[PDB]
Amino acid sequence: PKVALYNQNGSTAGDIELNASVFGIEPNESVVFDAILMQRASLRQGTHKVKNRSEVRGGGRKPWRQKGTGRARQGSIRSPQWRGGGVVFGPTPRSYSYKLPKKVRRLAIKSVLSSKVIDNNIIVLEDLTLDTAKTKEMAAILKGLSVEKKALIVTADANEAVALSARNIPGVTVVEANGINVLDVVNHEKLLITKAAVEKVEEVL
Amino acid sequence: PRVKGGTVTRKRRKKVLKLAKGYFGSKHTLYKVANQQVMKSGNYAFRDRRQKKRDFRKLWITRINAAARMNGLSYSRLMHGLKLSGIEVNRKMLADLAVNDLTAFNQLADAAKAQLN
Amino acid sequence: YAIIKTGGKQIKVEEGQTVYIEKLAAEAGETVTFEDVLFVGGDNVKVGNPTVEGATVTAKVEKQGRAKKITVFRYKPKKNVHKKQGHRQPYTKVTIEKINA
Amino acid sequence: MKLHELKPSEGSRKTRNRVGRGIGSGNGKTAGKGHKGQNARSGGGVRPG
Amino acid sequence: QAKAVARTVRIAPRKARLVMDLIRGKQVGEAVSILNLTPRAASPIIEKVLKSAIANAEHNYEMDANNLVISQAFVDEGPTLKRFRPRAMGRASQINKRTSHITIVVSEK
RNA sequence: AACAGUGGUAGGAGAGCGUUCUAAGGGCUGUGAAGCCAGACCGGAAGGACUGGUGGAGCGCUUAGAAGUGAGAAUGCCGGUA
RNA sequence: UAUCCUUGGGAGUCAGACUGCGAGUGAUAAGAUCCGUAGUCGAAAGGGAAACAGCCCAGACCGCCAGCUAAGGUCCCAAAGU
RNA sequence: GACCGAUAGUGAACCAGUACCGUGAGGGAAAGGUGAAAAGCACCCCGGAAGGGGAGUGAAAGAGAUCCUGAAACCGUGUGCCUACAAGUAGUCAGAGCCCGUUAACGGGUGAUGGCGUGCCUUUUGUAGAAUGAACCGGCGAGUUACGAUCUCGUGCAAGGUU
Repeated sequence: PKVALYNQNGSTAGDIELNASVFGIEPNESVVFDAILMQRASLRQGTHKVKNRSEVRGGGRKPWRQKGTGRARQGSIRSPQWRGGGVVFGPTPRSYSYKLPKKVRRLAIKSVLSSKVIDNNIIVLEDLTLDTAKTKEMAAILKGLSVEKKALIVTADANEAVALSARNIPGVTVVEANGINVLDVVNHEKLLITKAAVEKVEEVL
Repeated sequence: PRVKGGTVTRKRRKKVLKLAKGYFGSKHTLYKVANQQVMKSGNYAFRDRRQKKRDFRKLWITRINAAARMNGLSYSRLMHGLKLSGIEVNRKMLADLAVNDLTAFNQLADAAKAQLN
Repeated sequence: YAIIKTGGKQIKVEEGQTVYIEKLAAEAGETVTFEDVLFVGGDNVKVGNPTVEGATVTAKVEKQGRAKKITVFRYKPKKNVHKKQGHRQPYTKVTIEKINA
Repeated sequence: MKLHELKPSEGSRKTRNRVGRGIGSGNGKTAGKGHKGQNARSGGGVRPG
Repeated sequence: QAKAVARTVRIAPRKARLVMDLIRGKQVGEAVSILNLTPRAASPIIEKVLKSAIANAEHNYEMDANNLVISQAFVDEGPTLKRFRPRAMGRASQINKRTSHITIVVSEK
């Protein structure tokens, strides 16, 4: 919880003390896994409906009499083995989400932040001010800060100008200090934070 | 999502049809009866894999019997004489090869006969 | 030519041939010997369970074999009983030198 | 831990039992319901008491 | 080495093959003779396309009329015309009107 | 290492194989992918590679998830052909 | 010798057959029916009895061109003693 | 869109509620794919044409009007081996001969001859059964979801847990 503080142009300052109860907790792998699975299922919307036998525009009459005919006994022309259709136990429109306890989700998010701390991909950027929404400026900022793969930036107050600029990258997205989740944190593999959001999330947790 | 019945049917049926070459007519081209042959072939294979021991033993035995009778000896008395001659760990296959090296078979037979009495 | 009981079944063996027999504990490049020898052939010294001293059969082993697949299939009809099991039997390729009598 | 090395808690995941698929798994032709019973047909349950 | 094909001429392939197999592997100059002097349904068709086959020497790679023989030739099925012949008891039975591909491949010897 | 065991219907339990999508990481592809066709290869099994020919653009692998997920039979249904 | 009890989860089974022995009914008839008891089939392939589910001997995790054997058999078909 | 990719998905991707059937109410189909561009075959020969063979276009003509790919049933043509004194769930295993030579390995094809050996499934006490079902090939085609309950397992907290 003693990560060094960095400036805009890659300059470094005195290190920042971090909350032990939030960032030094030994992570729980199973809890992090279940939290991943939780909103991973929650993102999908699951709209798929396939026409059951009773609603396939036809059927109705008996095609031929039961006995005295060389054909097999058979019901409506729309039937499961019948070619025209009528499927059985198809996908139905339904919800793929549930809920987890507050303690569990807070433990999970603490676990993943602390895991990021212990593998040292947290870089703290205090007072992230940019006077224009141009993209190549923060591109040069990130090249100076030496990040190559994906990343995530959290800044709470400067979001109105940063969000237009940084949304250009497909793999890089801003988030507010409120909206911290597990997929965005794990996937983006390099968490960019400001000290104001550090204290904000610190008091939230 | 929906899973279609893709290449798996072609692969599995082509495997057994490939394995079933040489069969008579429809049994080597139509799956419904080609498969019906191969479990029959598997059972016959296992049964005669265990039956090969006994009919080969019978072949060795009748060859040994001929070898004993043309030295004027019954096969049963031959093996009896061998057993009280000693622990004749020599067995039916290599006694059969002794028939194809018959002079050695003679050299065993007279030893068994002379030991017998 | 002599008779070597080897792996539970005696094989007739001559000087200079090669024989496929069951897989020993020796490695695939070092010569091995079979002690329990009988029916030395030629001048055919032969005793019941013979203690023919100095007649062990030196033999160089060059393979750690694994024989061809026999697909063993079982089924009992009208009963939906199936049992399929692949099988390879291990072996060793042995060449034979210095038959001793 | 990243996503491409996802490990669940062992013993907290169980495979589903797909009845009536082949014979090697068991529950084959009859799909694990015996023979000719009233319970053996669709909707064949009796009232619980 | 010349080849001509029929490509779906309306005739049963079996009825083709019966007069068709008898010219297999003999000299063309008398094969055409035996074939236009046997009365069959297929004989004028195979006569026609066989004369086209030997006729692939004019504006073609050059062979000559003599010393020329059928190498190999066969009759191959084409798509069948489905037809429904009416039948007693209102049964409406079904008949197949077959079509055939006839191949002639002729080489010099 | 030693010992013992290893027929099997209904059934019950445990291990797995394979298919289509979906994320994560990795890469394969006109210097020819998928699919097809043929081989005397590999595993205990479901199966999986390798090399040719066709084919002329898409697809494996790793781990996890979710299934319209596995056909030989139902006088099954449709198409084609005896 | 090691299998017994309690609780909980999940079943299928309620058409059995034959051969012994002990009974019924029957005509001390039935490959009859219905009981008790034992085995086998059921759900057990291999050897014998010509072929054969219940008779006799004996239990198949696989492989071996190993030996010994149970019922039964050893003139030949057809292995072993004219 | 962890929905379908043309037997799916609307009956209807295509002149479909059409063709067709019914007096009428009504029922109700099948049928997508050349190429990037038609650059879609000038010209020659056979022929009445169709259809072919050439020449030409293209990256491809095996790409030429169901025209991407073209499995199987089915049907043909050459052949390596075998077959006219032999009855055979058509195999398997021994096995001589002959032919060939491979994802090189105690190889491949064919097999004169010998031993053993009455298909698959369902239902039955019992089936080779003269009980039932299947002409064949290909495709489709049967234990899912919702809401609760219970039990096990695994997680977070624990006399509290929880929206």
